[PDB]
Amino acid sequence: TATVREAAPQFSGQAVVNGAIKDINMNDYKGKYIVLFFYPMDFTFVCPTEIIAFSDRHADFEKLNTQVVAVSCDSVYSHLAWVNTPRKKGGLGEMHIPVLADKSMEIARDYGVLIEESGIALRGLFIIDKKGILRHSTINDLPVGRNVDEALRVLEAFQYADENG
Amino acid sequence: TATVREAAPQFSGQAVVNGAIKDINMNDYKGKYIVLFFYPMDFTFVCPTEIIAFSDRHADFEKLNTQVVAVSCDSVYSHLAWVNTPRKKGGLGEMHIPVLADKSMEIARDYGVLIEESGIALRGLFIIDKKGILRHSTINDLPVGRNVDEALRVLEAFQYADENG
Amino acid sequence: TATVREAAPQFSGQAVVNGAIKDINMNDYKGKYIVLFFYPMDFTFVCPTEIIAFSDRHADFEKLNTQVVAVSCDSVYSHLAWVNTPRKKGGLGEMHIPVLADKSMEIARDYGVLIEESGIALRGLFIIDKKGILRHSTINDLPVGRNVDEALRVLEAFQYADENG
Amino acid sequence: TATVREAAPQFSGQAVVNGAIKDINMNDYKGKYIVLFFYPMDFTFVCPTEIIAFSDRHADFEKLNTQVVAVSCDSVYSHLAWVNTPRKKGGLGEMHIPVLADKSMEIARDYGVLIEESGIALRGLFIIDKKGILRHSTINDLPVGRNVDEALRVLEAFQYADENG
Amino acid sequence: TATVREAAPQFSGQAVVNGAIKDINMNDYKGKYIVLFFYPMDFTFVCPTEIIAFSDRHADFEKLNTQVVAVSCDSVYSHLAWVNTPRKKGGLGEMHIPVLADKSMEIARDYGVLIEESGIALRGLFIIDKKGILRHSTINDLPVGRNVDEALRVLEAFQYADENG
Amino acid sequence: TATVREAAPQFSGQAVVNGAIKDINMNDYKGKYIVLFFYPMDFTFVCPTEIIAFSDRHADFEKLNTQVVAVSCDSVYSHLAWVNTPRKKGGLGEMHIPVLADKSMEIARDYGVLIEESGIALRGLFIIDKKGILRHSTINDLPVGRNVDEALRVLEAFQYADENG
Amino acid sequence: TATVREAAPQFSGQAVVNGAIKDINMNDYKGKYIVLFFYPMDFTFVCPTEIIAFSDRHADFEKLNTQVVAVSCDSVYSHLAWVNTPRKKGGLGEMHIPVLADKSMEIARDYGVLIEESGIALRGLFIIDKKGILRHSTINDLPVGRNVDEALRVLEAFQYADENG
Amino acid sequence: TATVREAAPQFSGQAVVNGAIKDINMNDYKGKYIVLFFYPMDFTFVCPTEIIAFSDRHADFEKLNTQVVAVSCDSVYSHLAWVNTPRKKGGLGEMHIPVLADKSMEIARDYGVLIEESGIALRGLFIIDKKGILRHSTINDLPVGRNVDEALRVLEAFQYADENG
Amino acid sequence: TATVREAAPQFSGQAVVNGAIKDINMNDYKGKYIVLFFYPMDFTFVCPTEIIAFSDRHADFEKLNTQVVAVSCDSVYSHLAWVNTPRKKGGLGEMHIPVLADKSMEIARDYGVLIEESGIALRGLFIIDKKGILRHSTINDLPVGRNVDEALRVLEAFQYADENG
Amino acid sequence: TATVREAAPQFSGQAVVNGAIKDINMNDYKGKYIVLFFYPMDFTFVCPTEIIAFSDRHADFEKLNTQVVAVSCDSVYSHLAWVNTPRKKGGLGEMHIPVLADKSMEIARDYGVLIEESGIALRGLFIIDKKGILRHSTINDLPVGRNVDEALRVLEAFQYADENG
Repeated sequence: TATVREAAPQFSGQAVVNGAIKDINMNDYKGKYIVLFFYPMDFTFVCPTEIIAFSDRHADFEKLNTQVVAVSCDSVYSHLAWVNTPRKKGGLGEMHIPVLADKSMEIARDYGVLIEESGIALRGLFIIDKKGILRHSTINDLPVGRNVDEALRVLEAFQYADENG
Repeated sequence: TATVREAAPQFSGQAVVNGAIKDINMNDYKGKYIVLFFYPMDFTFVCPTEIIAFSDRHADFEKLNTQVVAVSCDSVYSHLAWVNTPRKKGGLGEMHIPVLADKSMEIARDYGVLIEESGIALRGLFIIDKKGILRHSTINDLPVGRNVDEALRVLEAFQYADENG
Repeated sequence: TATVREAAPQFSGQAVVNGAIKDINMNDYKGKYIVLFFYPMDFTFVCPTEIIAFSDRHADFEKLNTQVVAVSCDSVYSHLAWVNTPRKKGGLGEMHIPVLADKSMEIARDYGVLIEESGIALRGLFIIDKKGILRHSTINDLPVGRNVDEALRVLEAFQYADENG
Repeated sequence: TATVREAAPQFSGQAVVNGAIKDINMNDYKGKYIVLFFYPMDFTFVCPTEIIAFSDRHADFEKLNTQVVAVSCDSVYSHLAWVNTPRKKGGLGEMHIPVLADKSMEIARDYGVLIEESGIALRGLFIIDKKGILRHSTINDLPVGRNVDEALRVLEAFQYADENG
Repeated sequence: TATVREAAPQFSGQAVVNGAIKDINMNDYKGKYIVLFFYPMDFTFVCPTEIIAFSDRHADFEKLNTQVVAVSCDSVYSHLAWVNTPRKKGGLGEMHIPVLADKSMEIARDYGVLIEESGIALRGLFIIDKKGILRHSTINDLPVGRNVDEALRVLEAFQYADENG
Repeated sequence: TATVREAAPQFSGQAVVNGAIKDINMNDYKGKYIVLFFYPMDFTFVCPTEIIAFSDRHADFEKLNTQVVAVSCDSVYSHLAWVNTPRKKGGLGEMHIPVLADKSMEIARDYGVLIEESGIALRGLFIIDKKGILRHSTINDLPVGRNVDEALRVLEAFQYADENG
Repeated sequence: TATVREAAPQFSGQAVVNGAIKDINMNDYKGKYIVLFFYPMDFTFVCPTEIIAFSDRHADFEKLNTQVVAVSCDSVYSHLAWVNTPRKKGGLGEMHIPVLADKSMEIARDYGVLIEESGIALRGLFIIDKKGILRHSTINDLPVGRNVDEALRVLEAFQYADENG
Repeated sequence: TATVREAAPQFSGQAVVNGAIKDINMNDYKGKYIVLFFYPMDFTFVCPTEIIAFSDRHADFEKLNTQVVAVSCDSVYSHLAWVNTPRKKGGLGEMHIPVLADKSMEIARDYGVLIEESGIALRGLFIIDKKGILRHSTINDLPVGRNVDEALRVLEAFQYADENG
Repeated sequence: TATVREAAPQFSGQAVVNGAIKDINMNDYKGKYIVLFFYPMDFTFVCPTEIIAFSDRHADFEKLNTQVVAVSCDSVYSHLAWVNTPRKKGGLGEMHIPVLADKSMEIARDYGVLIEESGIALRGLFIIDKKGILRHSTINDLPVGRNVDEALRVLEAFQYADENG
Repeated sequence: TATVREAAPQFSGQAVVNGAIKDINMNDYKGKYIVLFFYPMDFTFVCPTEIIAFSDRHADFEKLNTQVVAVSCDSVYSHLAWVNTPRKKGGLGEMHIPVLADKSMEIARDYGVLIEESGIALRGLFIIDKKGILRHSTINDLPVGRNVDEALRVLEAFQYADENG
């Protein structure tokens, strides 16, 4: 699937950036670290705390030369639907990262986070080096959400270590 | 996959009946004809004409001892989301049939309507005999929607022919 | 066999057009939609209602830039025999579409309508795009016959959607 | 397929005896020699000389304790159709042998006379011993028809040799 | 083995023509119909009625542009031995056709008449077209011998049909 | 290897607890969450910051009903050697967790963190549920070390979610 | 095939003893050494020197508790034919050993003397122990015939060595 | 292995000619018949009667343009040892043929005389034509030794038949 | 083959003990260490220094509860021959260990010392524990012979370590 | 693995020479005999007697044109750690040979001394010829250590025999 010290698998699909469908490849973010951020499904009963917590902290990822690509196995019309759902109605509201649609579940399968029996992704966070290789693989089972200071600490750290050692 | 004169493959999953998730098996509708009605994806830019046209005409399927199970490869939270979307906002509104969630795309694969490259279903309509065997297989490519008088004519006809000959 | 969104399989054989054998390939109707119309066998005890209902309505298919190719797994001598059988004797009479003979059952096998145990075709209707790809697949089990207004509605619709969207 | 000195393969299907469909198995003629007589297809432009020449000489096969089962790869409705076609119109007329319908082409395949490319049978004549084993295999290519005095000579001969030696 | 409508397999071996060994290939008789005539073995207790009946009627095969090649699975020394055996001592006497020795049983295996358990040939008669393809396949089990008027009727018939139709 | 939502693979080997070799199985910690903590190799030139940071914070893992099992692919004599190396000499000093020796590299292979070319483990942290299934999989490439507040946050969280939801 | 120090393969077939067909198995000569004596074919142009030289010296094999079974790949009717051919006409005349017919060439194949391309046997002589195992294997290519004093010397010798050592 | 009518397998190894090791290939004796003479092993308790009987009669093989190559599966030091053992001490004494050492048992395996369970050769005598093909294969089981007048008779005979016929 | 820490393969064959053939199995020396001592071949031009150096020092192996089994791939008649060769003639003379004959080269193959191309053994020394497992594997290429004080040192050492540790 | 008379497998890895990591290939010592000296693991409770006994006697290996490469399956940081451990604390102290780190256990696997279940090497000593082929293979099970006078005797001996014979 997606070994850490090997090359990250390619992702490509219709994302939602700034309220519209953009059909984004991984190669659009060449020269950047990638933070590939799988959340399980759209429109959930729980409040989308971690993806709003990444979209609000998107400046901290623009400063570290990286792009957070939030992936789900849902179709891009549902992504565009709950980005356009107001945040007080359980929706996202303002969303400032590519909400990538892995409707064929090829990206979630290649990153080992696909729950094949239920067709959704594990709560996953993958930090791809700007050489294209994976470097970090935080995979949570469906309850526990990811944290943004954890991703920023590891992200940077990879930045400082790729600079010096 | 799903040959006509052979037995229909089983479907089982979390549907949306009357505004909530019901976790419906095919065996819930034993003794009925099944009209398994694949629409491609949720929240589309086109108005959902054919599924509203089946949900409004659900009495014509209750009279012919059959159940229309509208399937999509989307998750049940998106189904519950756009059933609960008001109909003037491009949504469904009142939905009076099981909106079955084939999120693992196992039902759409078994019925040969799965578009594996894009993870959605072909516009499909399958009439399963109440012996469990398939009898009718109307599969459209993604533009052309199904009609309800066509399904009622074929449905009945199968009813009259299973009665007499 | 014959997937919808894929390319339609080629058909080629001795048909009956206007009372004689013509040895017709699919490529004779390039640039047209094809309505490949499987009826099960010749000389049946039931009256041939659906094939007479397509042959009488052949102008409605000439207007929509399509050709209805009625196929059976019977040999072309039986096709020529019951086209030449008068219509009051249970026969066809005037027949204004290619009555294609799939005696080797290669066309009915490639279109998934061959009942291999009995050597006949399912009641099938397939609408091939004039790019050669299939678009529509109406397969009935042997009782219920096809309707012509259904085929005209779907046919057109494919016409309007291939024009605009 | 059907070796001579081995056991003849079983045949079973809907025949036409005395103007109706009878659904005849090989086991109906246990204790008799079988003369399994493949003619290629129904309603041919040539006059059906050999099958009328066997049906008129059916008493010579009733006297030698054998049954001539005329087989074609056509369906039983075409068989019933051209038995009921008057003999001056190129048809059979009176037909006094089982006109067996091998529409699935399983009998013609098991007897090695199936022309798989065209779906018809070779002009074949097979004399099965009343032990069920084959004894004689006259296979003609499609021009040259079988003769009845040849079949009677070989038939008998098998009769005299199975009696004495 | 030797299908009718396909090409006949090649035969080549030491025959006995006019009292001596000639080492005859099939290609020696190019441009002729071949009547390949398997008799089971030499020096049998029964009188060799059918091979004397072909050798005496060899003019009727020279007139129809064909060559009767009598084959057995015996060696050419036994063939030369019982051609040279006088006819009143159970032998052949005058023999006016190639008595081909299939001692390796390669010709009888390729023509499907080899009885592999006993190493002899079935009583077989095969009419090869002068295009080299088989056209006729009369195979008898070991009791019943072939007739010469049957072979002449079928032979001719193939001649008239290859001329006209 | 070690999928998250599946069962964690078993680990068993000679660890170093409190300055001696204990030969510890996974089943010794049944009824606890496991925090399986791969560090790459012993005696490294970098200061062992993360394993001292887990051993000093071992009370925070004893309070959350879990056991941190620090694994390396080094032998237990090297583990006992650099636990017994004083901390000012680049060593561990006080070590309050099982320093498990995966010298056969079977535990690191089963947890997907084995770098097979160099025989060491990726910087990995795996949180096994006390049902024995994996729940969390933090894998770093060799530069970036793990953090203890991250493991405590995720650990707990799994604790609160396994309690309630 | 037939290794020496292993068990001899079984032979069984229609032989010619004293002027008639006897259908002889190997088990008829249990408790005897067997001298299985392949000569190539019947009715040869060369005088049958070695088989007459064994049949005239048959008393020397009856005295050493052995049976010479002369085998050829010819049929038993040819064997009976040239045993009954007078010796001045190139034939055998008096023949005092089983002239075994290996017409299916199963005995010559099992004894490795079958020339598969020409269907005859190598000039072979095999001495089977009365335990059933082979002990001696003299195989000549087709020119050079076997000698009887050689077979008697080896035969005996096997007799004296099986007695003492 | 070593079929008679096929080509003899090559032999090559360290022989003993005239009291020393010579490393002899089969190609050293091109243009000669070869008499490849396997004896089982060296230094046996029985007196080496047959190999002394060939070495003393070596002039009778030099006159017939052949070379007797005595082979054993023993090493060339044992061959040189019991050629140099005096003949009254159970040894060979004067040895006038190549005593070939098949210590790897490749020559005895290729000539089918290797007893694989005990690593020795069967008492074998093989006459290779000077075209390189085998012609004669006398294989004895371990008791009965070969005779020299038998080998000379067969040898010659092959000589006279290769001259004339 | 023969791994050290695994079980030693069984050896069994005709040895030479005290001037005669004894047919010795490995199980004859159960409860002893085995020193399996491969020397390459018999009667070599070099003086047999190492095997005489083991046979003269056999008391030092009787004292350490072990048995030195000198193996070669030569037959037991050559072993008996050069044990009976006087020592001033390049022979062994007094030989006080089992000179085991691995003529089938099954023992040398199982102990990995067989040189398969030349059929001899590598100069090998294997110390089997009296549990039957191998413990020591000294394999030399053909020049350099084994030493007896080396084998005694390692042997003992295994003795002291199997006693204590 | 590593056969004696075949070519030695290549070794390459980070060694410890004179207190630092050198990343040494086998090709660094081309033109020398190699003494590849596997000891099982680092920091053992037993005193490292054999590796100190080789490092102190390194002049005796520099004089015989050979290099002793002490290998273990431990990582090079542990090797550098216990070379730098003082010898009175159970460590090595002065170490005058390449302490090669086979952390991936590829060298110990290729030399057949890897104990795969425990990930350590057997006590092994391998003398590679300066042609690169192996010549000597002393493998001990884990108790019994190697001796230096044994290695020097065999080493030389290989030296004298590669000079003369």
